[PDB]
Amino acid sequence: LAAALCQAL
Amino acid sequence: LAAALCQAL
Repeated sequence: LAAALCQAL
Repeated sequence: LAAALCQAL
């Protein structure tokens, strides 16, 4: 789930 | 600890 944020940014 | 993730998202 943490990777979701990386994608967004 | 779970809350760290909640904040991240």
